Amino acid sequence: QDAPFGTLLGYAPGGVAIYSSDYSSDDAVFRSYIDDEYMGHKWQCVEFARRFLFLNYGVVFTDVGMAWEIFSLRFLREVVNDNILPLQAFPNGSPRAPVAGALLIWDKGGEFKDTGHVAIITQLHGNKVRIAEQNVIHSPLPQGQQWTRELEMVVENGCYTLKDTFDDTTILGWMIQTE
Repeated sequence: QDAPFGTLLGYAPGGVAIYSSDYSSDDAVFRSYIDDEYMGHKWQCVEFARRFLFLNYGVVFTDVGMAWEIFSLRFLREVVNDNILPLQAFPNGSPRAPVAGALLIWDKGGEFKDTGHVAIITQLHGNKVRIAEQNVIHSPLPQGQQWTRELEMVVENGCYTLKDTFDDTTILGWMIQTE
């Protein structure tokens, strides 16, 4: 059962909290911050992804309007000294395999209407990946579970293709910190 807005559902690797974002049933009270640093809107997908990178990597990606736009970003900002770090996009089906901590971007469409979606890949397995995200799962996570969903990964002819749990969505690809 889905929990009320803002309920702690569990944690992503590194002790990064995941909260329910069920608004159903402009104010600054819905703005998430971590020590003067803006994380995002409570408690959407972008907010979680930015907070995750901030708490576990000390970096953030710029404040985008829609999650699918993240796939067009090309740098990450190191919060401690504002140094800029290169970020590259890898289309779903790319020979460049996903890695833990990578950003996974969805284009707008289906379940993710006009916003698209963003999640953090937390684990790599031979035929699947575990991901952590906000605004998809609103119910408490099982004890010890530090991921929200697992996606099938098809490794064929040197390529990696991720399949979503939803049937009407479209995955753009994953982002990695590199030149």
